[PDB]
Amino acid sequence: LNDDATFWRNARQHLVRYGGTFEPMIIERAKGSFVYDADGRAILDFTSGQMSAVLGHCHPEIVSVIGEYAGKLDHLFSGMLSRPVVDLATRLANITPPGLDRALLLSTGAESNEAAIRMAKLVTGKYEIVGFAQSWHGMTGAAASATYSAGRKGVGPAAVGSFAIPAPFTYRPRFERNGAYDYLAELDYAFDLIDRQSSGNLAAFIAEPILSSGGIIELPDGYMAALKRKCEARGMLLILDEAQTGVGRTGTMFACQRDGVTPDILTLSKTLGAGLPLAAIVTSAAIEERAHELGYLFYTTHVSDPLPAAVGLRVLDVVQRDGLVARANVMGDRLRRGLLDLMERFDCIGDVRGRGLLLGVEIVKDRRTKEPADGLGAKITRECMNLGLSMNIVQLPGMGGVFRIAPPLTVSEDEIDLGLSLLGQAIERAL
Amino acid sequence: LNDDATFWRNARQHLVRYGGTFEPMIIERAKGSFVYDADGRAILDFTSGQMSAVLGHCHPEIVSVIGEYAGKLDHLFSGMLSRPVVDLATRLANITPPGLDRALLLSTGAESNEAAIRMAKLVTGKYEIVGFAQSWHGMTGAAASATYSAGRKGVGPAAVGSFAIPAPFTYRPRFERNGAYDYLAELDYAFDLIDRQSSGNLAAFIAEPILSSGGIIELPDGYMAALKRKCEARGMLLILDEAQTGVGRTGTMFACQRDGVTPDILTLSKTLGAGLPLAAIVTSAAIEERAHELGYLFYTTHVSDPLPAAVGLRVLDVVQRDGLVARANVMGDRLRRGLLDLMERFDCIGDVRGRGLLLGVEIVKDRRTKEPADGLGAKITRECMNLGLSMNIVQLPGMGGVFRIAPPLTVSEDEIDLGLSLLGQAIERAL
Amino acid sequence: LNDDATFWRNARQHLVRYGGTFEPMIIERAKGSFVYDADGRAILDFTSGQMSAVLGHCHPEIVSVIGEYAGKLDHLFSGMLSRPVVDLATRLANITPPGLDRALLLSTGAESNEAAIRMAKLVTGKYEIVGFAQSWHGMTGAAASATYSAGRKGVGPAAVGSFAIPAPFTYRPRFERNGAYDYLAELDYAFDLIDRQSSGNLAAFIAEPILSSGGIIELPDGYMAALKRKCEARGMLLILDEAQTGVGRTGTMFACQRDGVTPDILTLSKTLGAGLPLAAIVTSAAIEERAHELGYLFYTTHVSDPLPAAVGLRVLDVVQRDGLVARANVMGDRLRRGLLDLMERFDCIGDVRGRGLLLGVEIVKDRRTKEPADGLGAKITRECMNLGLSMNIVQLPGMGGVFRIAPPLTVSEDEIDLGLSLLGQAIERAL
Amino acid sequence: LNDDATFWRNARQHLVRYGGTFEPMIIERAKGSFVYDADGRAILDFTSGQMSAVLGHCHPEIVSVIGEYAGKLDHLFSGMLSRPVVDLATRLANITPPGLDRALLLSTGAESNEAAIRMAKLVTGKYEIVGFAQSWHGMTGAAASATYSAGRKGVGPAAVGSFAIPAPFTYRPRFERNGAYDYLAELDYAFDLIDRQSSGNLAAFIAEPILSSGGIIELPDGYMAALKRKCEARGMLLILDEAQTGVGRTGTMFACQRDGVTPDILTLSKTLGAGLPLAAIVTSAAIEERAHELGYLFYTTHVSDPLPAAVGLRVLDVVQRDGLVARANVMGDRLRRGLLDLMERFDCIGDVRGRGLLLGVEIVKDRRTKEPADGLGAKITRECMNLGLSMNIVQLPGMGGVFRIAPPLTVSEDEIDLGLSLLGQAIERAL
Ligand SMILES: Cc1ncc(COP(=O)(O)O)c(CN[C@@H]2CONC2=O)c1O
Ligand SMILES: Cc1ncc(COP(=O)(O)O)c(CN[C@@H]2CONC2=O)c1O
Ligand SMILES: Cc1ncc(COP(=O)(O)O)c(CN[C@@H]2CONC2=O)c1O
Ligand SMILES: Cc1ncc(COP(=O)(O)O)c(CN[C@@H]2CONC2=O)c1O
Ligand SMILES: [K+]
Ligand SMILES: [K+]
Ligand SMILES: [K+]
Ligand SMILES: [K+]
Ligand code: NA
Ligand code: NA
Ligand code: NA
Ligand code: NA
Repeated sequence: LNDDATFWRNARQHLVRYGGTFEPMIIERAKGSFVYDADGRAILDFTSGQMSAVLGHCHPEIVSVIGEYAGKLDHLFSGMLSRPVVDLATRLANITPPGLDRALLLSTGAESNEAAIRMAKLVTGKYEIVGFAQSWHGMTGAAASATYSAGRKGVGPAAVGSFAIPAPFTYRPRFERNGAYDYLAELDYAFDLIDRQSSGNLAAFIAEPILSSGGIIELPDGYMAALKRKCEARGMLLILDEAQTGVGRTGTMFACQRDGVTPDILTLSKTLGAGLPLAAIVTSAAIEERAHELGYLFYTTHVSDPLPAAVGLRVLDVVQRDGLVARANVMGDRLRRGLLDLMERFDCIGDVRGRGLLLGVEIVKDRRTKEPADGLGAKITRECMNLGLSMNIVQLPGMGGVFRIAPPLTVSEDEIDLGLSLLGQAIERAL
Repeated sequence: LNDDATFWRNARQHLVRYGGTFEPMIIERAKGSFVYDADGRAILDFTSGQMSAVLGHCHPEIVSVIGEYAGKLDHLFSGMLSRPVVDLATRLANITPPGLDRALLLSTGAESNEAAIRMAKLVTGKYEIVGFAQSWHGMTGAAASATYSAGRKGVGPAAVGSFAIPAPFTYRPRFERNGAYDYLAELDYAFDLIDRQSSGNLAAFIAEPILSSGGIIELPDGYMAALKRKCEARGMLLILDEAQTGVGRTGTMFACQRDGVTPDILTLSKTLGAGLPLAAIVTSAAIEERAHELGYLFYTTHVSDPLPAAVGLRVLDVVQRDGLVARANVMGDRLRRGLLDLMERFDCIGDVRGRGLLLGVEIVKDRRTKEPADGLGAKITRECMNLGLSMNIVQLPGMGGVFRIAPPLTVSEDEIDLGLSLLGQAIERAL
Repeated sequence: LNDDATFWRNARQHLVRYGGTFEPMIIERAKGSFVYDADGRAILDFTSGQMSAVLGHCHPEIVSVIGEYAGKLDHLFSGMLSRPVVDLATRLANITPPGLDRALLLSTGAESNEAAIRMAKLVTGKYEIVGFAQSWHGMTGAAASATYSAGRKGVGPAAVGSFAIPAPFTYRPRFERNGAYDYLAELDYAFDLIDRQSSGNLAAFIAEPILSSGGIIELPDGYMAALKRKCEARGMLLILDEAQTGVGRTGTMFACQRDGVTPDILTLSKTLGAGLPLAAIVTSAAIEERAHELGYLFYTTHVSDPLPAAVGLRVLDVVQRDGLVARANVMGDRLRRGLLDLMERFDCIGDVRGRGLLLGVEIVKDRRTKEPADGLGAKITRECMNLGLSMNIVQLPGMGGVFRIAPPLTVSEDEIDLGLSLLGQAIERAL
Repeated sequence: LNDDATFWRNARQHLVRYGGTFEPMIIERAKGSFVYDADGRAILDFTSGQMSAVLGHCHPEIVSVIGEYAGKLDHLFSGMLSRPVVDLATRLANITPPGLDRALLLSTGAESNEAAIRMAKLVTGKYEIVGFAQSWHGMTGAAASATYSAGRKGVGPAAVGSFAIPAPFTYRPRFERNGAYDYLAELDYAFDLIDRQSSGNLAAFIAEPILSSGGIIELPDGYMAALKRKCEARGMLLILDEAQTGVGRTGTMFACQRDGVTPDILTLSKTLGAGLPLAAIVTSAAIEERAHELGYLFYTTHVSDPLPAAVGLRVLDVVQRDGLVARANVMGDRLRRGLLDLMERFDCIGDVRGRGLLLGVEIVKDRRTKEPADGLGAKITRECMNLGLSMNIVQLPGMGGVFRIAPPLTVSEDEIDLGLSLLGQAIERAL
């Protein structure tokens, strides 16, 4: 049982609490789209862990390369190159759009964003960073300074030159023009304010293509192209954080491919490592050269370490070989339709949005007031668990509670259906 | 050969340069105290990679737990606990001094420092951080802001409330009292200045027990106890960064044990993961409770991930079981004596310092002027390599060039001797 | 003549240039609503100098108290009180609304704002300051940090915690709700963004009731009451900068009286000293007491100096006795109507706004496009001068050029007419 | 009497407290070296008010020009030049050393420092400012950020890039070299630390030649020349704040003349206006030209106002004509010798320092421990007052209490003697 009192005692005595509450179970094993508790109960992992296990848990191919490298080439002095690093860097150049040529292989999402923001600052000689008021880029310094969805209070001033603009949110619009939600006009208005505040040191804009922690907010048609122009005009770089969207989850290899807008710096992390700590930034040859002339530095312990790099390469291979990007569209379609059916059945479902296998379900009291459904979101999440389905709700100011759904790209039709099943039961049990 | 032109071509075209130069070889395999190039030449790893491979490369026991977990419990939603996490946290509490009870398991050294600085700020309601002018804590925001040995120029303002004090450096003293280098008086003097600058928001002092990047600078007798008192008097926390010193390298499990001064927050990383990305912060139950009441947040993708945690546990086990801490003293003694013999043979060796298996050799032009030996340091390093020994020299302002020597705790007497051999040959070949 | 080459030579060799260009004349004397050049030509002062000479130049009553005090009580140690200081402080308490009790007598507008912002910060324990994107509060540190109409570039980062929100501008609206410019909804929207950026340290909002440098922008009906509520809800103080509006210019003693919204801190300067350097902050007894308990400090050389204080008292007396506040309405009406007649005559006049004797005329190319009239504004200003009328145009981004009209409260009907005359002639001569 | 209860009642009800306590008397008139209370008691002003009345109170010549201008040319639009402004600017160029050519005429000391720091920042493209840990430059933003003797707590973060170094203090030395207080070596040591902290944006060093608020600390022989070299080497400007030292008080027109080291920017204030608000910055033609090309802005209400400028000119005239600079030396000698005699009489006098008519007397418990005499300083100050002598003691950390003595340059031999008399009586009455 999940009740080993030695276990729970040690947890209470020796663990630092870092956000949320701990699930009241002991996870013993994981395989595919499932995690198993101490009683052997299988829990369908609809969030791919912390939205990373793109190939599900313990993917045989992944298990193999990890073995293969643990015993042959593990960690090295950061000045020493090896094959997996060069291969992964090369691969990354080949599959990202034209204009992205050179990669830096790191360990975590925050780190990747830090490395990108530092390069932007160096190459521009400037320091001001603009992000979305509902963003999430990480817990470390610069990354947290550009993170507005949470964590800004009680921990001292943020980095100097931090600005946020509102993110385009079609579900709950706030900027109208001619009895119309004009999100491009909103963008124009936001920028005018920045311009007036800036000290003349705008360095970069950092953005997620789909705000995940912010509540599955997809940047609408033509927004990105518009943003990139605002940047170009100001001599700013555009940094695209594809930690959650990259590596086939939205139905394209990279979300940026959908819009055809290529960023100056692209960052990747969660999905790329598929559960293991591996991250990266990819930039153009011109930007890298200048950063280099300027003495760019981002020297860490695990930068260019062979093992993680070998893992990343394998992940790319399987995704490509097994056409998991296409699969994301097919299963996403199936999942999306199911969600829409639930919304037909239940008034508490106010919206279903997202793309491919990155979907969001917004819980509301009134599908007209779109009044946020406080508490409902949480019992639902609770019943899901009992029902055997791991869900994750994000709750932000002035919005309804949002379920972030992101199953493995290797998820099955049957699994999708089970999840749909369990979710329906949880909602009716919760009302 | 190391000359695969496809390889070097891809490296040049697709890699972001991040500090230094790339070694002109292709590392294909690694085992024990050695790395092997493409021609199969064995290079003795006197830096344990990037000072992390405590058990050398590809340690069978490590290879096994990694296999064991890759296929059984890999990565999880951050709210889900598992056995390796609770076991590692518990172990960490049991082997660190009394006053360190609760752990947070992360991925990198910088992250660990960020998590610690954020907790300090939260719990004190303050934001100013003091470090050593020769420190190195990481590349991300807060960590870099507290890093003064390098990286402060051309990348915008540092975090608000950043201060540094000089580190006690016996080899090249600068503060005398009564014809005596009074490093405690220096400490007093440094603090008075801080006090005068502070806005009344001193939150913490962050320090390495032995400044590694700063040039193997060991805090002298009674310094630490003195520092901790300066902190206590100011209501500041003392954060000890044991990324390089922790886990038996100095001859004690933790450097802080030698002085008997226990920090409020202890951070670990490199050695703990033994090449893999795993890091941690350990704090007292009182500090954790308050951070918790205050809503502390440090939620990342890989926090509490089972695989790395399982690796960390194994590393602790082997170190303990094979008495590798004691071994550090025995081999360190042997290595130290060899270095002293070289210094007898060569005038260019100005100092040999450090502890256990974290040693430093300062290259000088004149062992009286102690004039820094520019360039000499670099040919030596160069010949070492040709000779088949991987060394690392750090060069800081107003100091001679320093070789940072840190072989695996599992290093052999024969290996130590080979290294001593190769080093002697490299010096005579270089003069 | 205005051409003394010794004069112009010395000006060029020994004067620091600090903004704008120097008028090509030598002002020798001033009296009433006029300044006189070296040829004796009289220039009608429609800006009361730098918008300060409320009683016109060289007001006999002012000339007398200045004599009276220069020879009897001039400057003192800042711990020494005297009658004019206590009398002026008392008077200020008696004529400002209930809730404003205690005054601090300083020298300049910027200083007054600094003293107010410092008190706000002290009493709240916070540091973030919000202002209008088109504001003007001064050239010194905090004041400049809260100044967004100009001066933010090329001089380093601004104060930490600086935010701006757009000012309500009816002439050129940008926020619509239901085909309507909803400036209260804009206010709500602005604040939501602040809230998301804030580190949880909102200390105060600083505002001008009528943005003078920003282009004579009057806060519309119900705005202020709304702003004060946003502040109250956030535990922020509202600081009202009445440097240009205070002391009867808008037709009320204080602009804040019109709206019936009383600020936590009121600052005054230009008009209060009537050309001489005198400024002040007035706050409630509760705020002063706490600032005091908290050790508030604002100790300068001329704080509480008797001479300026005696001047300020006299100015208040004459304004009251000669009913100059009412006069401001009567002459303002006359001036406003004249301006409206010109706008009938000339398409280039796009708007006439303001209150009492603080009026603005916005020059436009097309009274529909409301396209800004670049250059036109400047010849007009130029011809005015030749015609013998001193005007001042402020030109801000995305707005037409604006003439800031503010004659002395003692201005005559005839003078108003002359100005109207000269202005009409200048416009036709300039097109 | 000084007891008008209406007066004291109004003071209590309507005055903001801003530091210290109010003297329990009502000052009614002032003339020469004396101030008179309500009972007509004459108080000898040994601090020239707030160290400004260089020509004593109500100087007939000053009274006259003030009359002369109040009635003829008072205040003007800031773009309008007049004779007093050009004359004063020209005069300032002629009497300051070669290299100081162009002046900016403002109102207060803080403002003058702000204008100088802003110019330094503009012209260097940098933002970091270094000052002395015991400095005093003003209460506004930048000025306060560079002020370390007091006021840094409880009012939010300081300006970004603020650093302090210890000031050379011969009375209580803390940096020895070869059993010697080597203040140049201290300077070297201080700078090394700065260099290590700097983000590579050192803009200027701001300093008082004699730290007045800091406790009458004179920069020792060769210090300044040394400082200026540290600046030059770093591409930093040296800003000299001569608010208390300028205009003949130290026995030279400007303190900087004594050392023969000319600053890049010189600021003046208190003494220049002789009780009235007038201040200035003087810089070289090269610096002004570049600031100008760069768009320097410092546009205030009273910049270039004729009245104050006319006052400043008169003050310069009298000082020169009546050889008040020489007088400062003669009377200073007399005052200094008297102080030394007291120190012979009383063990509580630990030091007498300063220059010309800017002298300091440090009160100590033990003339060996040099233990600070807490409380003694205050009764002495108290008895002085009763005795009829206005003194001012500054009390800083780790120092004895200091009397800042600065009588009018027009002080008489008899007055000096009276002061010496009263001071002796106060000390014996206080022990
Ligand atoms: C003492 C210390 N703390 C923290 C860190 C940061 O660790 P990460 O780089 O994994 O975040 C380092 C890095 N060590 C440097 C980094 O590279 N080589 C070194 O000697 C370090 O030496
Ligand atoms: C878009 C995005 N970027 C960067 C990061 C930072 O990654 P690390 O935590 O590995 O540094 C996150 C984290 N994801 C959050 C973190 O936890 N859950 C999330 O949804 C993220 O969502
Ligand atoms: C050296 C110096 N510089 C600048 C200033 C600022 O002048 P303002 O106060 O006029 O802006 C002061 C103030 N002198 C302090 C202030 O009060 N008493 C003193 O001894 C000063 O001593
Ligand atoms: C609203 C307001 N507040 C404060 C100030 C600062 O006053 P000082 O310049 O005296 O410090 C100004 C300056 N007025 C500007 C400054 O010059 N012309 C103007 O219209 C102002 O308009
Ligand atoms: K590495
Ligand atoms: K996790
Ligand atoms: K005063
Ligand atoms: K003026
Ligand atoms: Na590409
Ligand atoms: Na412990
Ligand atoms: Na009142
Ligand atoms: Na000169």
